[PDB]
Formats: sequence, C-alpha cells, structure tokens
Amino acid sequence: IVEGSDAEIGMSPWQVMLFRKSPQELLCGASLISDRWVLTAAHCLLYPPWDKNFTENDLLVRIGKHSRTRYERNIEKISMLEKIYIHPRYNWRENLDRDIALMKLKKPVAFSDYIHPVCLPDRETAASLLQAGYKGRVTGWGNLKEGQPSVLQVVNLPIVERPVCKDSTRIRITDNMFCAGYKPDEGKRGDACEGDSGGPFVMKSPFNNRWYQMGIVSWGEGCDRDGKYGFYTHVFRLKKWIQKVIDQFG
Amino acid sequence: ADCGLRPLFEKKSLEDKTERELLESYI
Amino acid sequence: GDFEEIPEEY
Ligand SMILES: N=C(N)c1ccc(CNC(=O)[C@@H]2CCCN2C(=O)[C@H](N)C(c2ccccc2)c2ccccc2)cc1
Ligand code: NA
Ligand code: NA
Repeated sequence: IVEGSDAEIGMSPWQVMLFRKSPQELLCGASLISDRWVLTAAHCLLYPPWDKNFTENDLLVRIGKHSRTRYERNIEKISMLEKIYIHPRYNWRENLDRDIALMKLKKPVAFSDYIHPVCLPDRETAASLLQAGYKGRVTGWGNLKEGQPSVLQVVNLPIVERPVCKDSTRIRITDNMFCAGYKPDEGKRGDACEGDSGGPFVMKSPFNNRWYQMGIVSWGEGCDRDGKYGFYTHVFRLKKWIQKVIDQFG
Repeated sequence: ADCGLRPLFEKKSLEDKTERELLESYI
Repeated sequence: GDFEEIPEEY
C-alpha cells in the first residue's frame, strides 16, 4: 500500500497473509470469508508468464496478523491448505479477467478479537454501494512505493467511473473488474501495490453496519501513478462461482 | 451470520479512525 | 529474508 497509514489493531480481522514455506516470504494478501474458506486473487496462485504455479503444499495461511515479519505469538493463527480452487475462466493470458481463487483450510480457524470473517455482498448491497465516488478500503503488507511496512497498511479510495477506468489504460477492462483511486485533480492519493495482491477492498454498509468485500486487489500500472487507477476483481459478479464451490465442496 | 462485525469495533460500538470517511461518501 | 521463524510444527 502506498500513501496509506498503519492499520489499527483488529481493524481488518479478515485480513489473511499468504505465506510461502520456502523461502519464507510474503506471497500475497487474502481474506477470511468463513472459518474454513479464504478468498484471494487467482494470479497469486497461477501466473504462467512468470512461471507461477503454486500447490497447496507450497504455502501457509496466516490469520490475525498485524506485524508483517514478526511471528505474532498467541495472536496469529497459521493454517495449512486442504485445496485450491481457481476460477475456470480466469484469463491469465490477457487481462486477468475473473482474477479470483478460493482456498479451503485443512481445519477451521478459531475466531477471536483479531480473526473474524468479512461478508460477501448480496445483489442489493452491491448495487447500492458500487457507485463512482463511494469509497472502499484496501489493506495489505505490499510495497509502500512502486520499501516494505512494519505493520498492516490501510488506505481508503473512491470507486472510479467505468469510462474513466477504461480511458486510463490500454488493457481491455471487463464487467468483472472495477477501478478505484483519486484523480490527479483531487489532491489526495494512495493505491495498492505489489504484495497487496489478493487482499480485500471492503465497504461498510450504511444499512446494517457490516463490512462487505466488494473487490480483490488485482492489477495496476505501476503504483499510485497520477492518472492511473488500481483495478479490483468484482466479487459480486463472480459470486455464483463462489457459492457453487463452497456448496459443492463444503 | 456474524460476518463483517469486528470484535474490537462494531461489537463494542467503537469506530476506527477513518471509517467515517467511507460513510460520508455514501451520499 | 527478514521474516521471523514460524514454529516448526507449521
Ligand atoms: N497499483 C495497483 N493497484 C496494483 C498493481 C499491481 C498489483 C499486482 N498485480 C500484478 O502485478 C498483475 C499480475 C500480472 C502483471 N500484473 C500487472 O498488474 C501488470 N503491471 C499489468 C497487467 C494487467 C493485466 C494483465 C497483465 C498485466 C499491466 C502490465 C503492462 C501494461 C499495463 C498493465 C496489484 C495492485
Ligand atoms: Na483504454
Ligand atoms: Na493514480
């Protein structure tokens, strides 16, 4: 996250760190959606142009974290992967369309003050909240500039109009993406960056005061560049796939 | 059922430092 | 490189 701030303790208790076993490194962000399912970006797990193809056994999920590098004894929980599910129409070849993947954990994680699942949007919360100018929140341990943070970073960013998103890039944008961030004329800045991938873009519903995950950090051109925007997987659009996976494999 | 309600915030009726920025944009 | 060691169990 660039131009963000340190998270408060327990501010994002659905934040998940994807952690590679060897070498022990941050892989990606992710989010807790129930006691056994974690949501992330598909490119975090499968991106052949970069020779990326991780299997269950290659990673761990660390939940309840704050500090990036520290082992947060008595607070974080570390979970092993039972199975990865990538969207069958994820388009790694061109534009990262349908950039979404699910991970089932071997065992349920225990909720606590620091570990708690986020909601997934219903069609109505989505229509209400996904509006140009409405702000969401992005969190992660990624780069601070286009070094690395000591603790989880947060930034609030406004959703951008679809014509503005398209005109800012040469990438073919799809209905399964949205972009967010300030315009150069708006005097505020901030963006996700490498390492923030897979983490959640959340909004707090004003109707029921619950946090919903509207997006997944997916891609961008550099980080926090003037006239560029961050792009996010549109969670509500891929919900059918999400439910089908959880309904089919518990 | 209890999704999206944070133990250290909504469950205690405490607000984090910038959530109101979000609320104020839901115009 | 600068990640504290996680318990061997994991
Ligand atoms: N600034 C941000 N908000 C942000 C930036 C990067 C990420 C991490 N995601 C990525 O790195 C994804 C994985 C494949 C390459 N990729 C990227 O974001 C690329 N920088 C980006 C792209 C987008 C879609 C498909 C391939 C490549 C691109 C490349 C060249 C010209 C225009 C656009 C996450 C967030
Ligand atoms: Na364009
Ligand atoms: Na920008």
